Amino acid sequence: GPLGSMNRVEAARNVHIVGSGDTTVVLGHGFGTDQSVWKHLVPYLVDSYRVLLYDNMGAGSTNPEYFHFERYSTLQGYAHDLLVILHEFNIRSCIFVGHSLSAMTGAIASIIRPDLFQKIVMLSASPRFLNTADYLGGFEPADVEQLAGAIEANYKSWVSGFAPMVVGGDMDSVAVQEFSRTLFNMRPDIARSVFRTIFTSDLRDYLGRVTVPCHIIQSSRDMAVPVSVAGYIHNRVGGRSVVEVMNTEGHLPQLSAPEVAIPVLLRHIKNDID
Ligand code: NA
Ligand code: NA
Ligand code: NA
Repeated sequence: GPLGSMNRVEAARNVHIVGSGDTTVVLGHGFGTDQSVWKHLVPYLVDSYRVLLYDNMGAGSTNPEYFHFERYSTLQGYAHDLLVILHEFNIRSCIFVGHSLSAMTGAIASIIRPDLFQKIVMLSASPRFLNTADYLGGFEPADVEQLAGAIEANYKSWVSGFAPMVVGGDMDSVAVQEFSRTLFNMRPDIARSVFRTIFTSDLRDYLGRVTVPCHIIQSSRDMAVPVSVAGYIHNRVGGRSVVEVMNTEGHLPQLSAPEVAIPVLLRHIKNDID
């Protein structure tokens, strides 16, 4: 076009910067939401930190200028793309806050460029949802197939079932409406392919290679993440770590229980493991 080079990758990530400081906080979001999931955290960071937010896992893919690039077929490709973001935006070190599988994309990226990560703060993280005989991820095959439900048959129907289950609490809540809203900003074919990536991804083998400090935070009552997952990550990471299980419900507690989750997140961002 006449305004310049069509930068479609740039458009998919939608990198936004707010605040200022010597340290950059990078905020990654989980499947079904976008950078707006951090609306209650960001106002309490901007005084002290530069904050970089970006979108991923097919977020905002109904925007007709969004293209689902081939890199986005795997979580490793998301990790690669995160490293490119860090390079392009001149991040020499950062505090990486990753919600859900973005905690793992951050972890994978940190194995490659540990120099770029001061620490990882994981929120509602899992290295794998599907159970094995020896690993409790929280899902049997029947659960995965139920949760998938009408995702490609009837997206609109699936979303009304999916959103309240993941978020927890009541259907009419601002959080469920927000999650539903962001789910509708996803092209249904892209939501389907990312859903399948999410539920077939097994990142447990990466954990031992992680060396940067990891703060491991989750809700006690998360339908997607048993309480034992936090301890699993804690026992297997290769560097310093700490766990904080919050007396909250839901997979998106930063959106649905900010009164409890925000103060916990801020403590883990601002204070280092000794
Ligand atoms: Na580091
Ligand atoms: Na350890
Ligand atoms: Na340790």
